[PDB]
Amino acid sequence: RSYGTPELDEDDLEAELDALGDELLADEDSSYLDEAASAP
Amino acid sequence: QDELSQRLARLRDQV
Amino acid sequence: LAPLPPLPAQFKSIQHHLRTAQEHDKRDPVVAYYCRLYAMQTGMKIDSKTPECRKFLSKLMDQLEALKKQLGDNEAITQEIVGCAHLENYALKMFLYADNEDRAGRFHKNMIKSFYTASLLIDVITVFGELTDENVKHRKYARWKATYIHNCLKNGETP
Repeated sequence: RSYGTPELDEDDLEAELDALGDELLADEDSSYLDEAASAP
Repeated sequence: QDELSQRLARLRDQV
Repeated sequence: LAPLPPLPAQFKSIQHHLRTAQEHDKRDPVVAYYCRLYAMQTGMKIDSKTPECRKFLSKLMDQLEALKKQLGDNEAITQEIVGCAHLENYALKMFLYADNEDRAGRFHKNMIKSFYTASLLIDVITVFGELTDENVKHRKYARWKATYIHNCLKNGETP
């Protein structure tokens, strides 16, 4: 598998990542962690 | 030295 | 663990890694410890002098010491080389879960969060030293996919 990433606006990416972290902070549901660990 | 820097250094000291 | 003071504005860049620590306080205390260690080391480099910042770091240090005491007989805590290995395998597992969902065309919050948190865990791994080649690539890719897929969903685009 290859994981090339296109050119991205790096400052905007940082802002969008933080906003996504904020959606995570405001979400009590952490079950994705357990789903990821149990995946085949 | 700084107690915080020292505590962190001591915390990470590999023994 | 004694709660931390309000996060100083200076430390915005460790906010999310501290949430990853809390997410793991029961699930994986080794991960929780190292997320806090990354946050502490990073914060000390940012600002260890402004009173609000120093207060915050002092309390984070208290949490680290309490955790290290609680988990003292754990090889992943007494040897950072072993802790790094634990974080590496754990983060990879999470990354590959998200990757596999993406490549199956299954787009949802759980896989977005998995890409996002995998990237945060790779940030945390920098506390141990230079990232591996795969870590550099996977982190770049996870940051891209977390945001790209989130954006596609909210705006009706097909990834």
